[PDB]
Amino acid sequence: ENSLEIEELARFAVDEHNKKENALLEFVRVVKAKEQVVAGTMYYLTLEAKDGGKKKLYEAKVWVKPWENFKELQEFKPV
Repeated sequence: ENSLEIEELARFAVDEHNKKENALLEFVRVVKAKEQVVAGTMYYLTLEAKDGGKKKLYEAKVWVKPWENFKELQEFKPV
């Protein structure tokens, strides 16, 4: 259920960014996603989130190891 997983990872990206940078972006939706095999899976996401009420676009890179309870935000930045 790829798109179901993709949305979860995009929400995770926003949550992790918020926790890491003391921010409060509000996830809206995923708009682009690339899923690439590496050691584990690498996700290149484009998503919309609200920053103080204004919708903005962001790119995120998320690393997942599905054989264990592991997920990790590598990069998160405005488009």
